[PDB]
Amino acid sequence: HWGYGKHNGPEHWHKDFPIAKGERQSPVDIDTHTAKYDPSLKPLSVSYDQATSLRILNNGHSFQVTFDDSQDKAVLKGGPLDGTYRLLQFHFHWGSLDGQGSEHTVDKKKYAAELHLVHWNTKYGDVGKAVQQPDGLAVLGIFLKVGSAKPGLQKVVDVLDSIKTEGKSADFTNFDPRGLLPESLDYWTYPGSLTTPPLAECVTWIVLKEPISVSSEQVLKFRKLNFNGEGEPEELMVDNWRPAQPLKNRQIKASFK
Ligand SMILES: [N]S(=O)(=O)[C][C][C]C123[B@@]45[B@@]67[C@@]89[B@]1%10B81%11B698B746B814B562B%10%1143
Ligand SMILES: [Zn+2]
Repeated sequence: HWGYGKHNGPEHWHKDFPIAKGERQSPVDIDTHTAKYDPSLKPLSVSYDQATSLRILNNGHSFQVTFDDSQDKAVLKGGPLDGTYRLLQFHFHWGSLDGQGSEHTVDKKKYAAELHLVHWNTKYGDVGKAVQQPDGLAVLGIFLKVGSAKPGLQKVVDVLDSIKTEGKSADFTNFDPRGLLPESLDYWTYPGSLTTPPLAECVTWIVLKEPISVSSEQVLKFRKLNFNGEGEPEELMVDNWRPAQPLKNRQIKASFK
């Protein structure tokens, strides 16, 4: 079973998932001087006013908040996308210390954490079909730096003690993901992959330029989670990030000058 440790981490994943060495893997370093401004890119449309959160879950690799994706209630459109993408879940990647934790990097800078909002293309009907398509998913990535608290994150932080170990879940209704977004929707975009197994090459990545700030207390609570199940030796859930992968033949485009 894959993980983030010495014997089962990112350098091992290609054995079970050979696409790990593919042509469009994620994350990548975003070299800001090389990314090209594309004036043909549209503003991103984020429509989360009718979002219906369901549950919060420790899945042994991260924690996730899951949404009702059975109707067009929380959707991503525009930007680099053709068509409509339904929000399924969000989750985070973070470090053992504030100088690492993000998956994407910016001019080799690592942020303390990275938020991923995962959406799937309604033209494929369900997420399982969407991951088999090159335009199946759109993941909105948001960097976290440590400073001032993010008020809209606190409701998440306060329930993490109830999902400490792998397999635990709780009710998590009425959570508004608009409270996790920065002011600007300026972004970089490129064609890539899931950053966890199965590493499928099905993602249009949209990475926001502006980070959100979270407090040291908020990120400390992330770091109290466990990779292990209850009853097994305690292993802190920290450093659950894949490093930057080769860009190969891809262009990163910027929505802004
Ligand atoms: N880190 S990341 O690339 O956002 C990880 C994706 C986590 C998931 B969970 B299940 C598999 B991969 B696809 B489905 B659903 B859909 B979502 B995406
Ligand atoms: Zn992720």
